[PDB]
Amino acid sequence: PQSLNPKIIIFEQENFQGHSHELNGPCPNLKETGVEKAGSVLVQAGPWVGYEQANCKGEQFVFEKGEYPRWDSWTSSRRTDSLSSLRPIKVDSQEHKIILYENPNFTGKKMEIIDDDVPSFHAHGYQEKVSSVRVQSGTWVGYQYPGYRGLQYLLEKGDYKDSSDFGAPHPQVQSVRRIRDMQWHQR
Amino acid sequence: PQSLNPKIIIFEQENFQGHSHELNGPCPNLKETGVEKAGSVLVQAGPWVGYEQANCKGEQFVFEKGEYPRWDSWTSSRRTDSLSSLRPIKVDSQEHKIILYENPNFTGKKMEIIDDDVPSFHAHGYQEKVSSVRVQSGTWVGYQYPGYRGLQYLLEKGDYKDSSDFGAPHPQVQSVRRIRDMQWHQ
Amino acid sequence: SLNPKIIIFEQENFQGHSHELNGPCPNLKETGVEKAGSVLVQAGPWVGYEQANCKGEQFVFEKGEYPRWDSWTSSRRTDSLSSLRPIKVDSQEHKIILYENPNFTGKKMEIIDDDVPSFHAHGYQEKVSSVRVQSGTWVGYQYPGYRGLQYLLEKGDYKDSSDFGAPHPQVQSVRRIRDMQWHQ
Amino acid sequence: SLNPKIIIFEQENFQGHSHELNGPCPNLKETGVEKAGSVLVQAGPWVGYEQANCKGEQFVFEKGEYPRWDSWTSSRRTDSLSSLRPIKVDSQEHKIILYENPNFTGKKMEIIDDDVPSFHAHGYQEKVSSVRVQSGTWVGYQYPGYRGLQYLLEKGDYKDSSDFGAPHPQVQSVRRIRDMQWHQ
Repeated sequence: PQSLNPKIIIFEQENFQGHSHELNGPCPNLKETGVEKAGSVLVQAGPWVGYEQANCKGEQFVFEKGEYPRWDSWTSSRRTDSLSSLRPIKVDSQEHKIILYENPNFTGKKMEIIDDDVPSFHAHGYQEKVSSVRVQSGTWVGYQYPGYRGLQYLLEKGDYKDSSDFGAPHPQVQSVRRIRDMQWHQR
Repeated sequence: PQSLNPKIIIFEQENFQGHSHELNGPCPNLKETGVEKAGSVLVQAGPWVGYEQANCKGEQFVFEKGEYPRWDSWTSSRRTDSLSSLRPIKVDSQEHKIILYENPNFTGKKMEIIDDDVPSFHAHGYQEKVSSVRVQSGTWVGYQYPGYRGLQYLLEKGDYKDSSDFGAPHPQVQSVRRIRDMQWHQ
Repeated sequence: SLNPKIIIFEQENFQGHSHELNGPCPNLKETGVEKAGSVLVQAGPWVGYEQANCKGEQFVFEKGEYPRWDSWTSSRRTDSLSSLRPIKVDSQEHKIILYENPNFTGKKMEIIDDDVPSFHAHGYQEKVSSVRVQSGTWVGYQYPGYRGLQYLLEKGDYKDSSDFGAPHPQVQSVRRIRDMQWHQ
Repeated sequence: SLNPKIIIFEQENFQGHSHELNGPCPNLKETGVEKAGSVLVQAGPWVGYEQANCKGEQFVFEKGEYPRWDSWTSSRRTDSLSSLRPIKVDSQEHKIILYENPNFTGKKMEIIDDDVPSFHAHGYQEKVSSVRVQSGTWVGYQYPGYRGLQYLLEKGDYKDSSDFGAPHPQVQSVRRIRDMQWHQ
């Protein structure tokens, strides 16, 4: 699997100086938990939203992975230099993803494809066989040879534990394209 | 017009001659149709996937809107010219959509945004105040000024029937950008 | 109007005496607006600088309203706006235009950047008798989903479907060749 | 300069005496392979033709394995492959390259067409000392989320952070300017 946690470090002074407080979840008053004023901020896993006042109140500031070495780096209109609450953001991402694997059962070298078509696997990382596919979203056709030639393999949302599962007489797939358009409305 | 059902016609002979059969839903046997051997195919609403053997098993051919005048046109790797079952493909495609409204409670002029950041609402014609916002999907950041300058309003899925709802002192939003990435999991 | 247009005001919220520029201004003292209070951009984008002759802190203005000096300085190192100019944006496409009748007559399809697996799905069910590739490298195919005969279509003009190697004038799909692993 | 290379083999599945090609060959008779059974492309793409001197049915080969005659021709009334040439592809894409050290040296970052709100999120936590803008109009920013000092980056070279107006060599986000409203 993967369970990476949100990870923001708020320092006491500007330029990553003084006492560091690592936070991994929502914090409705940062004064109460130790750090009373936050001088810099380092996001290692976000994004995060800061707010002006405790209890997710007032001016919002959005933190993404990177260094925020002063107060003014996160806040234009400076009602305050302060930062009272924080919470991780939890994004909605409807990006069409397919992930193709070297070995059966979702093992070995992989290639993730997001939204785009791929007329040549060799022109990416991948010169290996393709033995399993996870379609996390979208509708794809895989093909044996590059530029969408040879046998067609329709890949729709689901797991494909072995190459036979998606119709392959052997585990060879060198190009993929996404099916984007339907000419009729569904339920 | 605009179709409410897939539309594929299969012909007995090549170049769209002979007895046609119009399918508008799955067919696990194409012998039933009286078009036992399809010689051509015309997709009017698709896409469709045909199969080599009945009940959707064997070699696959994805047919998209257009003319397929001969058996060869759809099976490059000509192990067979058989075509024994056809079914519509149920195409999964999600978007990320936000809609921002001139006047409170989801009324007045409205600007839809899909997937893309928008650094100038003025450049999308929209010069009006933004009083209410409906976020369908995706995670957005509205700004007061163009080029993602000024006060930030995080706009997540659901409804904001006034501008005070998304933390605005006045109903002014002039740029919006999607947040695409996360580095953490539930 | 084919005109870059930025109006600076002397005061905030678009009050006081306006000076409307329609081209570069390397010193804003030779306007009637010593320091700019607010800015409005009707055609852009523009870039301002903190000191004269496009020197110092840079601020990029896009079409819209900037009702205060701090609405455009992320850094308040300065409020000063001492030079402006329009930004001529470099924006390139790949364009191919296919045509129903020979010699670039009849109903036409303009493709830009994107592959097009079904010509019928775009509203074009006509024959393709001539092609004019303006930029990019494309492959047209007889049938949808890049099926059938291939015709490499490169920059330049194809007055008859025989000039791109078609036996009859049928194309129902195009893709762009995007990547090259060699260089000269 | 990387160099175009395709290998044609005398039999299927990359068996038999192989031949490397590195430029236009108008007749594979002067190939000790008088017919090819398979084809591997390492640097492409290549367009091949049914007859000598680049005539008849066209076939576009991209990087990868083509283990039989039928892997590259859809409608066969010929299995022959009698001429090859590289394709010079025209990719008018918007590209910017940001380097760790001055004069275009150290760990680098290429951005094509798309904006980048967080450099850290692309695994670039290094300083940015020099910048090469091949095509497009870009604004670089000190902080993530198009915040801090703005640096307008247009077509050309920046051998040092000082050149694009940076007091210190920190860039943590880029966006591309796409739209203009003047001289169309």
